Amino acid sequence: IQQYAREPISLDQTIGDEGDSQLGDFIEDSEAVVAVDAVSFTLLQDQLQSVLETLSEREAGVVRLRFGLTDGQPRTLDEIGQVYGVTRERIRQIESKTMSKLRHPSRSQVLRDY
Amino acid sequence: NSVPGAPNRVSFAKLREPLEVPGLLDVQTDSFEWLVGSDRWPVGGLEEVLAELSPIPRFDEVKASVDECKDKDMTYAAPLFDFPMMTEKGTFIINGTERVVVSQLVRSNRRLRTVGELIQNQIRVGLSRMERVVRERMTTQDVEAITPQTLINIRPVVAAIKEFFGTSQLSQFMDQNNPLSGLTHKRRLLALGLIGSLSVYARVNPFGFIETPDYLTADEEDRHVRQMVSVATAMIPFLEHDDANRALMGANMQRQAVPLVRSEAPLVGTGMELRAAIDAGDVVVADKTGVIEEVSADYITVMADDGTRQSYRLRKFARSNHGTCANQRPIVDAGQRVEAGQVIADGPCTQNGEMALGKNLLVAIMPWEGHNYEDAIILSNRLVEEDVLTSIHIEEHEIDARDTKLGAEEITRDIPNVSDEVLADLDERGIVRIGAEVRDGDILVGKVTPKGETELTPEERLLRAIFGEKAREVRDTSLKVPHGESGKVIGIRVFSREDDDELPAGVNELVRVYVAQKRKISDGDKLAGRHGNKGVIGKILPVEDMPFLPDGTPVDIILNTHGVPRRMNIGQILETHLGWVAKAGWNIDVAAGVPDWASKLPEELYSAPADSTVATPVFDGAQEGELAGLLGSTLPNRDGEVMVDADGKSTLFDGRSGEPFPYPVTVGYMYILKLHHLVDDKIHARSTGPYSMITQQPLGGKAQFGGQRFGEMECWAMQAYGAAYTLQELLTIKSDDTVGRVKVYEAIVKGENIPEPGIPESFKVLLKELQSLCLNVEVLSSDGAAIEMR
DNA sequence: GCTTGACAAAAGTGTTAAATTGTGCTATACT
Repeated sequence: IQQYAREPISLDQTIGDEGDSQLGDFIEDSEAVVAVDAVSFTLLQDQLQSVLETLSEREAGVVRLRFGLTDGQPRTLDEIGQVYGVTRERIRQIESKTMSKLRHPSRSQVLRDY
Repeated sequence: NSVPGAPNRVSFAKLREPLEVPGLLDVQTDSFEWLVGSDRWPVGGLEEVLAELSPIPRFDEVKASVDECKDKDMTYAAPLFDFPMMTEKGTFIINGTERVVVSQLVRSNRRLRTVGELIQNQIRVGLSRMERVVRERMTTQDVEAITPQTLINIRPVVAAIKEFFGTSQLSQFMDQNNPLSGLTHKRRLLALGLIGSLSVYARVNPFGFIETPDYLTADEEDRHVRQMVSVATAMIPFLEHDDANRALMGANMQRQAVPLVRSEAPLVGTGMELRAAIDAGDVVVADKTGVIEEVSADYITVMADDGTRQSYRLRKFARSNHGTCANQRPIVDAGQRVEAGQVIADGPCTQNGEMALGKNLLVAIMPWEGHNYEDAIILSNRLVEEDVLTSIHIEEHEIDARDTKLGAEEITRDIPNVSDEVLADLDERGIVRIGAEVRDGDILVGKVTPKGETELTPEERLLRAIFGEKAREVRDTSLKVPHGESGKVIGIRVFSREDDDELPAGVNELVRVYVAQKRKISDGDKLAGRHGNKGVIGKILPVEDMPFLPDGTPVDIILNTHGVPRRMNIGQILETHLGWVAKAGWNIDVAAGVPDWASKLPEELYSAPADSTVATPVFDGAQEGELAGLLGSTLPNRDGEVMVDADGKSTLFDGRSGEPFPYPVTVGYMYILKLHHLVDDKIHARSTGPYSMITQQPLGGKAQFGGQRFGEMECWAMQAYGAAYTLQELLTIKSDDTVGRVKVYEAIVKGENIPEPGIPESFKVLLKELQSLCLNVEVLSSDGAAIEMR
């Protein structure tokens, strides 16, 4: 109840105390893009794309759809199997072998730093 | 003088004892004794206020101790029916912070209102406002149900008092980086020319009329026919010869010094240092005559002859308001007799009972190859090796765990994404362990807050599955040491809701970290003497390649002569010669001569040993002629030989070439101070950091990373040069371009050319502001004729 | 290389109980 009863303060209020800078311009926008990350993120995409080129064509397609890298939408095993015309169980079996292949040190050491 | 613990400092003053030298802190106390109607303090001020409104009285012992309130962040107060109280230093504790209420001057010759009357007048507003509701309360009802409690909610009374100490121009945070600063913050006078401090021997009268020593009333001046000096001003030796403006400037710089680890006392001072130190309150004074029983760094206890027993806990490495250290030292030993009012332990900036705001250094007044150019100064590397100008600074850090909209904040060692090396300095709870070393960006306290829905990016999760690190459901909110700070962890204060601990609604736990650092005197810091001379430390030369006396005795610092020409500051040169006199000792040649210059002198000052202290009270100190004679008698150094002539000069040997400096140079000992603001605190740099919310312009909050601000005047200069691109770059892609700033960062890393700037977010917001005002602004392109920023 | 069925966890979906929320109302007389 005592949290509910709190009333807000004025951003337009000046808290400069020798300097006349209002409270408003002191709030850090947390959603604003981090400059370094949007670049390292574009470099991670590139690093992943190349890492997938080692996998099989069918193989890369499954991992993409399962996480939705290409269409931004994850897919259930049933959904993935329907596009490839196979059972939903087989789709599960494929992912496992390719996660252990991606766990192979050659493809991973680069990604651990990321 | 006339004090048991007082050391031996010879005085030149040709006149007798000044006066009572009244207790400097009394002004703040006497007003409070009246306002509270203390027995020691005739109708009391507290009793008077009620009499006025009566009709249309006691306080219980203080809740907690001063030490307890500053620790628990509560207010030192005594309930009245909680009424804040005043301590022995004439200060208040309001929410854990030590505060002082300045005395207003409100004329109608002028009259000042002391703190007591100030707090009284604030009471009346609460009584009238509280009584205004009483009338409405006692009128709105049937009657005979009315009781005094139901009729009176004391909210207006308490609110006015709490609202006075805070958000009031008279009540100010106690300025304390040295005992002098805090002493002069008290006794400072204010007007609605506006600001000034009180006279030394000034004694306010019952109402608040300044009385000058018997004391004379302001109006009494018309009837019948050193007092002009303040406390800070009365400590400047040779004050008469320096200009009045330079004096005030020199006083301000005395209350600007910082406490040094060693706190050596001034070699050439005035009589005020002793009385000024003990009155400040930061020194330990024996209450009753007796003898000590046991002495440990923690406490001192004295076994009085009377049979009673008193003890004193010594503040050790306590952080001041501005981060200065408040360490006390014991000066007495076991089996030592002591007297009432005698000094037992040394405060921060005191030695043996007198204010030690700086150190005594060997000075040469030659311009040393432009390194001491125009205000700067050069020091010997000795001052670093020997920790003479080294001072400790303490910073406090705070972080709390409370209930959140989504969940509950939780602080723990477990962090979402970290290596075990950053946690290598954390304990179970996740707070840094005592005695650990912390660099910039290290973790002090490990805290975490709920987070969701996460909706993590696909490229993020694919790595999550590859490496098998489960994406945690909470986000990291952990305390890290700010950018550009480093030191050891002194202590931790943990407040947890689980057990006890009244932490405000919502908060579930609090932990404060105390970090302190030894600060070696560094090039860039500010030094200054008591005469107003101040400059940055331009360079620090190795002790070897330093101008040194024929002894091979290197000089500490080298001061330039250029400030002197018609800028009078003459006194600074006098304490330099008197400094060499006091350090070397002297024996006048009075056997048959009894030179005429010493005729006015007192006896037995004729002879003094090496390293003796000297006191020249301001407006009657050592006179000019006597100083010359003292330089004639200037006993040798270890093997009989003379280092300073009767001109205060000597042939210095350039420690880098080996050849002597062709001319005799003025050398001596001067008392200089390390000033408050240091390079470490003042240096700032930023490449990229936080950005404000409303306006995308950069801002530095936690982990300073603040951005320098490019004003209009700077833009004027940039335009004057004709540099169109540099100007556009500063105002668009370095400040406001939400898309540009990130693009240029990407460009720099790739090494590709810098991109083309966009539209400053400031201007975009400008259009919306005009539109919000019912003004239809149209961009009006040459071809499309109408554009939306998007 | 892949599919089947058994199966359990998980996510929807409908059905109900609890809570929260919004509106009306209070008759000595009182401007």
